[PDB]
Amino acid sequence: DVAIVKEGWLHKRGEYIKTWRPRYFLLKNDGTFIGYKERPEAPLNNFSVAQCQLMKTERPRPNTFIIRCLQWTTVIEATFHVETPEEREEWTTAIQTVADGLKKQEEEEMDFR
Repeated sequence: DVAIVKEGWLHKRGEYIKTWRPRYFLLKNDGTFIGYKERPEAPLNNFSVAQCQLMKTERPRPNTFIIRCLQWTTVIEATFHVETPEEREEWTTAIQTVADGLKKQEEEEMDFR
């Protein structure tokens, strides 16, 4: 029963270039977070938000949020900008709710085996 939770345009900072480009992202309730060059082609970005930490910053762009994940030895970061703080709150709340549901599932599978 995997379904889209939230979708929309985000300004994503490149991990390589560090410039900002618009990407159309869809978040699903299983943690899938997929980003396209055009509103729906293979996606340009594809990663799970399970076990992510969300951070907010105002520099260099206001209304920035960062999704940070620790996987083996690597830190994955994804940096996004939206035009208003309200939109940032909408995205970070949606991502956090999905991540929290996945964490509950993880606890039910891993605790007291």
